[PDB]
Amino acid sequence: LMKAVDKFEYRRGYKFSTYATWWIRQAITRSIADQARTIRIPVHMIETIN
DNA sequence: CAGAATCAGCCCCAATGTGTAATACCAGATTTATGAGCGCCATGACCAGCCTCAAT
Repeated sequence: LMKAVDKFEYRRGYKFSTYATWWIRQAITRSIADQARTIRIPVHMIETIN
């Protein structure tokens, strides 16, 4: 959310929630793919497994 | 003389401690595997006498 706030633009006329949701979900998924296993697995291989 | 205050004595409530036998894509950077190559310790082939025997 802080990262999304750092790059939000209000001139487009869209609400902040639509822009912030993408960043929040991307950060959450990246964290899950990074630090949720005892043995680290790369993001591309995690995506292939999914 | 009765009053209630601030201290020990007493009591109710909480707490811990015990309990046995064999998503998606995008771009930029990195690395392991096959490319050959220099270079060599050690395989197989000689090759000179000092070391080890014989007859007179």
